Amino acid sequence: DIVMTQSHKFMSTSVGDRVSITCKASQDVNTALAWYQQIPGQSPKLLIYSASNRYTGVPDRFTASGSGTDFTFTISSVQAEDLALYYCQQHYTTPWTFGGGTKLEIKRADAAPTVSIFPPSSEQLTSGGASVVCFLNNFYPKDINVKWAIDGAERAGGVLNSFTGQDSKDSTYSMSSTLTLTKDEYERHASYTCEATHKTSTAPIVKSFNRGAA
Amino acid sequence: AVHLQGTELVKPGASAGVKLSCKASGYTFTNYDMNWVRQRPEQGLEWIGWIFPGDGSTRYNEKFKGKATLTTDKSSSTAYQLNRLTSEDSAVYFCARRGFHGSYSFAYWGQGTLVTVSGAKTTAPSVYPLAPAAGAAGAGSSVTLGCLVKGYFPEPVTLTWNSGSLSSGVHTFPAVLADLYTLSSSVTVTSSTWPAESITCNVAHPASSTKVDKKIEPRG
Repeated sequence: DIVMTQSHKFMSTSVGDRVSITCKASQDVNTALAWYQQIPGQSPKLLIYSASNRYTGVPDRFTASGSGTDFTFTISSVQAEDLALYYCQQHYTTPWTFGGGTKLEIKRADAAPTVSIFPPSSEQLTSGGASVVCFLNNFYPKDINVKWAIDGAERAGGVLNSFTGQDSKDSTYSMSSTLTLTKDEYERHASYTCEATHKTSTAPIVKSFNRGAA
Repeated sequence: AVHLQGTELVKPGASAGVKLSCKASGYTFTNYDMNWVRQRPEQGLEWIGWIFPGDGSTRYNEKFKGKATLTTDKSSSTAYQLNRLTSEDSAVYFCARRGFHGSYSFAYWGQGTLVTVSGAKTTAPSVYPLAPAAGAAGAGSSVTLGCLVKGYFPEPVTLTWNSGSLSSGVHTFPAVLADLYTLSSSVTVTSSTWPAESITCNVAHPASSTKVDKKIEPRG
């Protein structure tokens, strides 16, 4: 199996600027390579066929080059609607393999996340459930590390994370982290901490609370 | 006007298989081979195999050995995707065809068919109000409230704040599996406006015909 590698899951760019996504085939697939673009909830769109040919209807801003083992997709001047996923795919020898994709994102001013932590509601506790929710909103860059601490020790079991793609309006990211325990275990601990590590502060952002303590 | 119409999404149980459909149109169906591609959130796009309606039958990807034995049928110009075992096969499946004669690149794609494998049955969500500890209203000029929705199936649920009148400063996150889809939403307003001016999350779950409007109140 040939392996298409797109070393950059994400690439920061700006509207009106030039950007180049790279692809590296594990083997010489000659010129049998295609580039696709994909927007959320839609199917891929062919942009480049046979290494460096624009498909019909594909605007002059899109270009591709390479032939052999290294290929590169380029956008002369990025437009708002170009901030999507771009996939690499070799069709030299079966099985056809796709690269892992590269998502172009808008670069903006660094923004610290606003962190909020929430204890389990009384209604959930009555059902025998205990979820501690932590919101980390409107931050940039997307690079962030969320850790949960229970009575001091880090907890990795029972954590479910969810996040939104870059906002189309303020170019930030947001995330939700939920620690879900049973009421039994929740009541056997006292200290619950949500800890956010982001480049915007030397010290990680920390939010906590003590069971039964205001 | 080449067009590939895929089938609506389906929710098979962790055990059986499902035959997907793709209705080609706008071109002589038998002149091009049909391809199928899989797309999971963590593994990206993976080619499954092709089929010649003129009949050259198939050729599958090593990885989709017998779990994917394609099939087609002329006189209707539709291609089918069997899906055998099914359990980790939860994802979106695409129907793909090439453009020019000499380039295996896929110029034409179907809208995709979502497939979710789960043993769970339709289940209404529990909705839990998230308010800052000890009521109050934070310690700054802004306060964040929340709504936790969990234990439901299948997707989706719609969530709004104050019947939609509260839309700014809202963050509603993608639901994550776990037996009963669970998702949450946060809303951030001016500290002095809560609990002065009530805030309620409205959660609706079509599948169960259920709705829950949970008001967020100070708590101890």
